[PDB]
Amino acid sequence: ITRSIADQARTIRIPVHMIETINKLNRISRQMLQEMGREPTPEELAERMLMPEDKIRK
Amino acid sequence: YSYTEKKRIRKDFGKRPQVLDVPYLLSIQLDSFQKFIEQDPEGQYGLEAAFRSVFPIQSYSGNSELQYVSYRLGEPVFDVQECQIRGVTYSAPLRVKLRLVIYEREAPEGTVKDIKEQEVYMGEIPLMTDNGTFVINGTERVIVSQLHRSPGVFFDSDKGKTHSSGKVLYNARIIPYRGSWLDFEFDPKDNLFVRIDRRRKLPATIILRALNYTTEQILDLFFEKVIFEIRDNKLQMELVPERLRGETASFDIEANGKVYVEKGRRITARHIRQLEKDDVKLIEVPVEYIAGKVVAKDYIDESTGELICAANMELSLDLLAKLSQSGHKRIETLFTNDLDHGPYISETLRVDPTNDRLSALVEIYRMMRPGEPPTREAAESLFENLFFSEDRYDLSAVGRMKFNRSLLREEIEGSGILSKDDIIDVMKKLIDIRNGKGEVDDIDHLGNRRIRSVGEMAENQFRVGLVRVERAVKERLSLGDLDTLMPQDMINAKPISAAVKEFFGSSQLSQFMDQNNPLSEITHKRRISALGPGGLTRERAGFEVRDVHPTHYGRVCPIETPEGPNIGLINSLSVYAQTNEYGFLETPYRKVTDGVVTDEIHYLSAIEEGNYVIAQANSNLDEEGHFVEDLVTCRSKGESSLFSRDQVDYMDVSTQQVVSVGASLIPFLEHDDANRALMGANMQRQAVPTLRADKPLVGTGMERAVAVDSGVTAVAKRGGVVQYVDASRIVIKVNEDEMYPGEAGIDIYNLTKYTRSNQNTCINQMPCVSLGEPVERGDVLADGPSTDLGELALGQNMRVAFMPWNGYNFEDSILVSERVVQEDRFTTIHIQELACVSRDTKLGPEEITADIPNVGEAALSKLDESGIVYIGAEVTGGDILVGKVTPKGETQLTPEEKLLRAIFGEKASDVKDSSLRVPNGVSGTVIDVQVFTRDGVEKDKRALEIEEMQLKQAKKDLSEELQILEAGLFSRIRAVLVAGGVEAEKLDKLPRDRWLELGLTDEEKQNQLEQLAEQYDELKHEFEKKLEAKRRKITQGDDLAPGVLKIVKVYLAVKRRIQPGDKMAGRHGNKGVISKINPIEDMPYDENGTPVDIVLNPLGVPSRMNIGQILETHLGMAAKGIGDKINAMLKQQQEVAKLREFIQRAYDLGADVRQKVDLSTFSDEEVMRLAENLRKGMPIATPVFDGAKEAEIKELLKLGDLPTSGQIRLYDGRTGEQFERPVTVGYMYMLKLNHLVDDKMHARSTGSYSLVTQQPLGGKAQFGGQRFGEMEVWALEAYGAAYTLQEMLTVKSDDVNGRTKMYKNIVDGNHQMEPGMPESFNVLLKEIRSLGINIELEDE
RNA sequence: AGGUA
Repeated sequence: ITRSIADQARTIRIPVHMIETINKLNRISRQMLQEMGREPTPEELAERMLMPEDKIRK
Repeated sequence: YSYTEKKRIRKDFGKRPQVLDVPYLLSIQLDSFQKFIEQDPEGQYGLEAAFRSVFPIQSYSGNSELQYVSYRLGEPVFDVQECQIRGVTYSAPLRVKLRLVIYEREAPEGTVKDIKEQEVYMGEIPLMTDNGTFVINGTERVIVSQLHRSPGVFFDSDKGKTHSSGKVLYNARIIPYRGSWLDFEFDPKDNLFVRIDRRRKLPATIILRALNYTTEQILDLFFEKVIFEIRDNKLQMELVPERLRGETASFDIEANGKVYVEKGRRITARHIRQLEKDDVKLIEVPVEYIAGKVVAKDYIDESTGELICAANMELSLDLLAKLSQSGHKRIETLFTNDLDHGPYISETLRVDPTNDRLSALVEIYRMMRPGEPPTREAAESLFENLFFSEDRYDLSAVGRMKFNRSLLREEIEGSGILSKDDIIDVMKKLIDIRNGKGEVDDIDHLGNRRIRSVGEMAENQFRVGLVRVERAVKERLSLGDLDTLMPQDMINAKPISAAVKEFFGSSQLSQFMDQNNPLSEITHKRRISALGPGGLTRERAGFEVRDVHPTHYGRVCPIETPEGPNIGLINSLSVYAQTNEYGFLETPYRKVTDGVVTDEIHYLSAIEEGNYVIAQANSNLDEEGHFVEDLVTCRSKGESSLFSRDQVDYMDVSTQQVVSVGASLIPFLEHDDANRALMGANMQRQAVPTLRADKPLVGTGMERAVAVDSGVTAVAKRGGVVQYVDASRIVIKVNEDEMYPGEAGIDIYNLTKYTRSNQNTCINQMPCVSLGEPVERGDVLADGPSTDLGELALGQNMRVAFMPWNGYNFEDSILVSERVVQEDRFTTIHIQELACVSRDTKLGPEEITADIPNVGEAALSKLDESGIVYIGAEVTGGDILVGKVTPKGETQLTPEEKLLRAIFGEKASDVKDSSLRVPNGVSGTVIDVQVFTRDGVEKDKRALEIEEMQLKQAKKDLSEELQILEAGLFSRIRAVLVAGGVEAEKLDKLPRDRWLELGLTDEEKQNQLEQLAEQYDELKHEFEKKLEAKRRKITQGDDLAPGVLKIVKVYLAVKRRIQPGDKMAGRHGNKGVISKINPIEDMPYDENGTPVDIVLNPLGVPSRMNIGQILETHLGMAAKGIGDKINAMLKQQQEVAKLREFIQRAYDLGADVRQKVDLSTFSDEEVMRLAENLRKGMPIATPVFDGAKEAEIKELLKLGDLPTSGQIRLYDGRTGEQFERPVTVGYMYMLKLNHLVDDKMHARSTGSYSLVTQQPLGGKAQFGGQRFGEMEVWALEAYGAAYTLQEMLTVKSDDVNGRTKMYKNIVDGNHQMEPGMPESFNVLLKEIRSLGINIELEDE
């Protein structure tokens, strides 16, 4: 099911590992949003990942 | 008495004094959102209702329940101003108290452990502004209230389509507030059918079978039992003498032992009365009469239990013999009359294939979902959730109250889910209507249509969000831990907030506020839409809803609606109307005691109105509510008629209550055609704000109310003395009796100046007060756009003459003097927005810089070193505003380009120009520059400068407030210090900041000095923390969408003047386009020599029926004559006494006028203030239908020393020869509409083509060509137009090769075409071939 | 979406 959502649901191709990274980013964004209670700030998103931040926005 | 009124008193006509002040025109939206957001100690509208409906959420196994406690609104992180500046929504965080309770695991319920999450953030809800709007993306949006069919039961008549049988039918629809519709409809075979939603009809008894009802039970509940005693021979029957109505004698009607009516006779009222007075108990009846009867219940043998009769079969000789021999004595048959309860339920039971609950459930489950093998549990669940699930079916309070109202119950409340009794009552009512006893109900009566305001729609959408998050929570409670885990980690704010934002931002009923007039904003906020989610689609007409219903009187404005294909669907709510508690429309009426009309009011709803008789507002009353006519015109049942003055129950509160604000602002509306008045009211909302917005001379009295109630006017919240006046700031020193305990200080009003509206029109507020002026609550401190002296001032009052003038005013055209443009009046300011985004492309990040490759130095001149144009630089079309450049990619060069670069030594530039140019056709000054760079991205010089500017502005504001407050603090410090030993000599000469270094002996004064020193320290900390808090907002960047490095917003202010082509109109509906601006001399001029500013075609009056414009013109002559006389007196400066006398006479002049007179004003200052305000003319207020008459207008004209007829002979400008007979001149209020010719040009010869097709279209800078649709192709085909048609089709439309060849030929100076083939046809061929269809082009 | 004919 995850493979199907990754491939046949995205109009443009997105790799499965990239899809998993997106899901992790969204889950951590939800966590930070419900903790801070305001919004997901890109700085904390960069802090949680090993990912710089420009890669996060792209 | 308001000082704003003192500054200018509008002469108000009107012989009937109003007893009900105009309500706050935005009360609908404000009350709606207050009900939505305010806490409720009980189940009531708003968030509380949704939470208590969806909570508590029970887990699917686990005994882990989530319970709701309360909600709290966080204070918004940004106020309205910075929300508009930054383009972010103005919203409040939503935080909710919840508790997760885990019961005994596992045993019967009962709490074991509980954990509490406090103020969990589950999304941000848009917060309502004080103007009744919401800010969502920097644009101020309005949620239009929706008019939709009320939940409940509608007993509608089906007519016009009869299944080829005639005999129009009836159908009862149960419309839930939330859930599935229910339908009980008839067929021309007198059978009843049930439809859940709109699926296939089922026989009506199936729903009762699913409700566990026996056939005999149904017959008992519906039909009346008839008793048959088995006695004598072939039974006698117990006859009720009242039962026999409209029947023929097929049976001997006996009484007292003898037959009265013999068989074959016609039974009339005489026989009926004889039978009733004789009290017939039982009668012997022949078996032939019995053979057509139907048995109600089952009957088995009484000695062997053999079935011989069952429920619902016709009677016959054999069955009667069997039941007689079996041992029965009592037979219960069904009473079936063709005028009373007819054979509907019996025949429906006959059609019924089912006889038990299980088969009914099977049939329901199969009709709702085709096929779908009917699992018994699935069918039961479907049936229960269709109508008996509180989380799947709900009627709400409005639905329940309507449900009980249509069934005539004293209850007005109850469970939202239906019960079997309610369904049975609906069937009984529908059957009675079928019998003719009941009456149908209109689906257009305002009593059957409810208004969902902003709050109810928001609550419903929030309920939907709660439903989806409930699904998520219920999935999580079993997927996640069944033991202790913190509940904030299992609640998802994304769905609720996303859905709420979808509702508020992108919806059919969330619109950009039409913001070009205060009237426009008021109308938009008061708008009533029949469209939207759950309303009516535009697939209508459907004349019923579009047509005006008699119930609209006083509730909905009948004469205000768009003329497009939504006429009669987008209404405007009346002036006095307000939403009922249940969401219906109620209008105020003066309660009328039999003799005296009381001043008390009652808001009558639609249904309540029909019961009583309501008197017209035109009724003439002397003294305390006594009618002067014995028979006065009233309306009782929707039909107007004369009623004696002793039966009237209510009277209209005011003569203006049958229109909306837009309609009410039109003067002499009583003198205008409804069509043209509708057009005028629609156009009045499209007025563009004018730089010189003075006033309308002929008003209606709603100008002040509209200006004040709309948010565009800065109104003094607390009265006092004006301490400081500035074009940007107004500081008021509040009165002593209006300040809070302690030091409340000053009230500061920052004036919004030169801000882009939603129509790209300037909105600024100018201070209309001066230093030292005493103001009170409700006073107009600052006049907003299209507003002066607190009056609504959309257009301008101008001298107009009604005459043809060399045909320049031919159709509806206007001729305009050059004095108009010379006076710089009707000159509007258009503030348009331009955005240059520096993005991050894969070719390299874009950058903003002054140095642009291969551009002229003139472009570099207007930019700073940061690449941004200076604020205040004058720019025109094509000038560069932002120096954007994009990293140029790989470059392909033609051989000639390679040769040229080899020759000149030049090489390709590594970066391409992408600078934002001004679109051609527009000009103006750069008044404001906004720079948004996201946090984490390096700032540039211009952004730093702008941040410093706003930082110092906020710092200046804070410093002013702090210095006033600390000056008061030091004054009271000196007052305390001087007491308790004189210390006023040295202290007076010391600086006020050195006044806390003086000690004092131990006393109450010393303790007070210490407390005030601590207060000074606390004030210092308050200043520091406020500065820090606002500096955090200022310093931080804006979190933009991913991809854009920076955003540069530029505001262009175009001082766009009036010119030929611009659409100009009047309030009455007279329209037109300015033909030519003639020189001032060419204007026809009066004897005095004043040339007339505007010339109108008089032929447009007698055919548009709008005589009201003529009366407005005459009243304008009267007003401007009074103004000229008072101006002559002021120049002559006679004295206070003469001016006061003349003004008093002017105000007195009338008949039974409610104006109220002077002296109640100041002797000298106020008289001269009024004279200076009126020297441009005395504004006149003409109520909508209580307006001035011809006699009053003529009297006022006589006071102005002007011709009584209102016509003055004018001398032509060209020839200097007076026209034969006088011509009508006068000052008319004229409006410049938002249809400026500058916006209406678009022209192209080359530009935007399309991708899929080659049709030229696109671009907000240069648009496409004009659609040469099939109509124009027909027009060309009609002539012998062949080559022109081919040009329309191939060369200029779609043939890219032919288009290029034509352009080259025209440039080369040659005129011929390649026919070619339009690319559209090749697209058509390829797309047809994309199917399984061959299409080809064959040669001969 | 709103408005114009």
